[PDB]
Amino acid sequence: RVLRGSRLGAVSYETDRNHDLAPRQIARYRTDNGEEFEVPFADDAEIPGTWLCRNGMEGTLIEGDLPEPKKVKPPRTHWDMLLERRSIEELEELLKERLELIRSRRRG
Amino acid sequence: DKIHARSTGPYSMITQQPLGGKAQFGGQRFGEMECWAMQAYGAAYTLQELLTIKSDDTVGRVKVYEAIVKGENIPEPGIPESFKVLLKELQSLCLNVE
Amino acid sequence: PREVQIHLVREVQEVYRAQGVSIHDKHIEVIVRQMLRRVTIIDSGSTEFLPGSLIDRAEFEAENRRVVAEGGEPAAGRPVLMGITKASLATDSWLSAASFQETTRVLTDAAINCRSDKLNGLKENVIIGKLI
Amino acid sequence: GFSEIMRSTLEKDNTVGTDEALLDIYRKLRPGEPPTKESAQTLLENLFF
Amino acid sequence: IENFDIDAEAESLRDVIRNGKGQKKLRALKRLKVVAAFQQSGNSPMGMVLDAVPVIPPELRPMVQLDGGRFATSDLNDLYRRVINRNNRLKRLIDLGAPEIIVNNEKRMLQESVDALFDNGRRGRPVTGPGN
Amino acid sequence: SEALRQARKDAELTASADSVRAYLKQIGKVALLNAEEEVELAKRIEAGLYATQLMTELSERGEKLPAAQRRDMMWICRDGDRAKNHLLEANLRLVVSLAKRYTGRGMAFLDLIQEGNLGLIRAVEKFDYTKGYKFSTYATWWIRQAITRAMADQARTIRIPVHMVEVINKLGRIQRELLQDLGREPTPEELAKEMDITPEKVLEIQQYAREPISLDQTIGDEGDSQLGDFIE
Amino acid sequence: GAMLDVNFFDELRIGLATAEDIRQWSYGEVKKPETINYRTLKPEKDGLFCEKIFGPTRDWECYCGKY
Ligand SMILES: [Zn+2]
Repeated sequence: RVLRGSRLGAVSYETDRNHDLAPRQIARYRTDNGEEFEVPFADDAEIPGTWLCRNGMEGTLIEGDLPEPKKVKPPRTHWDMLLERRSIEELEELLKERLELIRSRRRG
Repeated sequence: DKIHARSTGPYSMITQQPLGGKAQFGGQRFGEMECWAMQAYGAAYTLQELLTIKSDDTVGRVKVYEAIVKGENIPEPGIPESFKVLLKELQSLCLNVE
Repeated sequence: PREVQIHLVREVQEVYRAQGVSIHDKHIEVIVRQMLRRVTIIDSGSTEFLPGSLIDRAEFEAENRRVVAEGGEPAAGRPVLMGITKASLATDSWLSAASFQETTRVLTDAAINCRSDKLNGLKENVIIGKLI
Repeated sequence: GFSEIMRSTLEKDNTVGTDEALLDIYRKLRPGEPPTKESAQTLLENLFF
Repeated sequence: IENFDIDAEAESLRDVIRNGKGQKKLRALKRLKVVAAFQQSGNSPMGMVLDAVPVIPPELRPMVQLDGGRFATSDLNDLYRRVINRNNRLKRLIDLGAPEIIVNNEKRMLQESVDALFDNGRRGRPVTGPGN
Repeated sequence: SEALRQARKDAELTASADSVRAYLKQIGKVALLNAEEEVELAKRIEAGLYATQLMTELSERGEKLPAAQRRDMMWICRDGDRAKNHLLEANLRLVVSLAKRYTGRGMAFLDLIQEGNLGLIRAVEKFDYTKGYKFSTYATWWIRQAITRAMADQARTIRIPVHMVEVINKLGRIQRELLQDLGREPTPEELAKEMDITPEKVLEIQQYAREPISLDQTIGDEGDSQLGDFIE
Repeated sequence: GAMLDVNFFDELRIGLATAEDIRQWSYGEVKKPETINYRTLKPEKDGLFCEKIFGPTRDWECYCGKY
C-alpha cells in the first residue's frame, strides 16, 4: 500500500569526535584571477599542484611548483576543414582571383 | 478501521515531518486552528515542542528519545528543519537573507 | 473616532443578540482598536511623508515630538478606518505578511527596502519555532 | 423589421457592404494575417454549416 | 545602472515633489519611493541584474528511486538543466563566433529560461511538461 | 490593396509575446540564394581563409607588408566572414524547416533550432562547392545529425549515452511495429529474437527506458495533497 | 549576525543578494546538465548532484572510497 523511497546514500550513526582525527596538511591554491583557496588535503596525501577550486575554474598551487603547462591539442579549425578537401595552390589561385576582383573594385 | 496511534514511525522524504496516514503509523495533522488555540492558552512551551521536536527537529528527536529512555530531562528544542528549508529557498531566489 | 467605535461595536453585537449569542463587547473592542491603529497622512510636513500614506497614530505622534523642534512642520494627519484584510497586510513584520497574499509582492519590496523583521509578533516566532 | 433594436442596429452597423462585412468578420476571425474574401464566405459555412 | 548617479535623480525628484503639480508630482513620488529605498539601505541596484545564478542544495530537489527503481525527480532539475544547457550552448557559440541573430536569440532563450526557473508562467506561456 | 495591408500591419505587431514568433519574423528578413550565389560566397569564404592563413604565416616577419596589400588582404579576410554570415543567415530558414518536424518529444523548439544552427555552422564549415550540388542537401545531414544528437543528449532527466538511446529507439520502433502487425502485445523473448539479443538485455534496456516521474503532481484526490509527502 | 544557528537572533534582515554574494555562498560552479549516471546510480561529475560540489551521499565517505 504505502510506497517507500530511499535516497541512494549510506547513513551511519557514530560519534562526531572533534578531537581524534586524522591530522592533515592545508594547501593554498591561487587561481587565474589571483584568488586564494585553502584546500584541506590529508597528511598522507600527494598534493596536486593543479586543482579545480571553489571558484569554478582551475586554481594552481600557490608555490612555484611548475605544473605541466598544456599537454593538450587544438580541436580543429575551419582552415583545417578547408585543407582536408582543397589544395594550397587551389586556394592561392582563388586568392589571386580575388586579388584581381579587388583590383577591378579598386582601379579597374 | 479508525483507531490509529504512533509514537515513532516512518517520516516523509522531502520534508522531515512524520508521514501521516493509517497506512503508515501516522501522526495527526496539528493544523492552524490548533496553533491558534494553544496560542490562546499562552502555552508557549507545548507549542514549541509540537512544532520542533515532535515534528521537524531532526537531531532534536533522537535526543528526545535518548533523554526519555535514559530518564533524563528533555533537551532544548533546536531550529526546525522547515525553517532552514525556507532559508535555503530564499537564498536560492537571489535574496540575501541575513 | 469615538462614536465610530460605539457604532461598530453595538451594530456587530446586535447581530449576535439576534441569534441569542452572548459575546462580551471587549472581545469585539479588541478588533476595533486594531483597525484604528493608523491615521492617514497628506502633508510631508517636514519629515519624509507622502500623501495618502497610512501610518500609525502613535508613530505619527512620535515623529512630531522630535520634529516640532528643529523644523516644526508636522504632517497633516487624519484618522481613517481601514479594513481587516487591508489592515492585516499593512504590517511592519513582512514575514507575518508573507503568509497573506501574493508572496512575491510581499517580498520584492521587502528586499528592496531591506526591511529587517524583529520577530516580535507571535506569528513569526511560530514559523522559526522560537518561544512565542 | 419591427423593432427599435433593428432600427438602432441598422444605424449602428458602421460596416456596410456584403463582402466588406465578410472581410470584417474574417479579419476579426484571423487577426495577424492578410485576409481573403472568398474564404470569408466559406469558413462561415465551414465553422457552422 | 552602472552610469547611474541615483542621488542626482533623488534630488531631482525631491525638487519635483516639492514644486510640481498634478499627476507628475505623484508619479515622481511613486518613483521617489523606490529611489530613496535604494538610497537608504546599504544595497545597490547592481544586484538587480544577475551575473551568477545560485542552485538550491540538491536534497531539497531530490531524485529518489522507488521499489522497482522508479526514480522521482523534483521538477526543478528540468529547469536547471535547461538553464545549464542554454548557458553552455551560449558559451560555445560565443567562443565559436556566430551571427548576432543566433547569439541574441540564445541569450533571449537563456533569459526566458531563468525567468521561468524563478517563476514559471510569470512571463508568456508557462513552461509545462508531460500531461501539459 | 491598402486597407488589407493596413489591417495586416496593424494586427501583425500587436504583442510579440512569443519568442519563437519573434525569431521567425527576425530570420525571415534575409533573402534566399541559389547555386552560383553559394559558389560565389564559398569562393569568398575560401579566399578569406587563405587570407588569414597568409596573415598567420605573416605574423612572424616573413614578408614586409605593403599598406595596400595588407589592407586588401584584410578586406578579403573580413569579406569571407561577411559571406559566411550571409550564408548562415540565408539557411536559417532551412534549419527551421527541418526542426519543425522533430518537436513534440521532450526538447524545446528554440533549443532544437539553435542546435540545428550549430549543425548548420558545421555544415557550412565542411561544405564544398566543387562537388556541385545544392548546399541544402549536404546541410540536411549535418543538421539532422546535430538535432538527433541533441535529442539523444539533453532530452532526459538522466543522461544516457547515445548508443543506448539508439537501441532504445530501435526497440521502441520494433515494439510499435510488432504491436501493430502482430495484433497483440509482443513477448520480450520474441523481441530479443527480433533484435538478435538476449531477453535479459532487453529487460535491462526497458529498465533504462523508464523515464522518471515528477514529485510535484497532485497525485492524491485532494489538490493540496502532494505525492512527495507520501514517501516513507 | 551569525548563521551558526544558536537559536537566538531577535533580528532577521532580508535583502537583495549581489552577484558577489551568490558566488560567495557557493561551492563551485556546477557546469553540466547530468544528474545521475544511468548505470552506476552515482552522481555525475560537476553536474546537478556532484558530490565534490555539494557533499557526500554516504556518511564520512569520499567518492572514490579511499578515505
Ligand atoms: Zn573518493
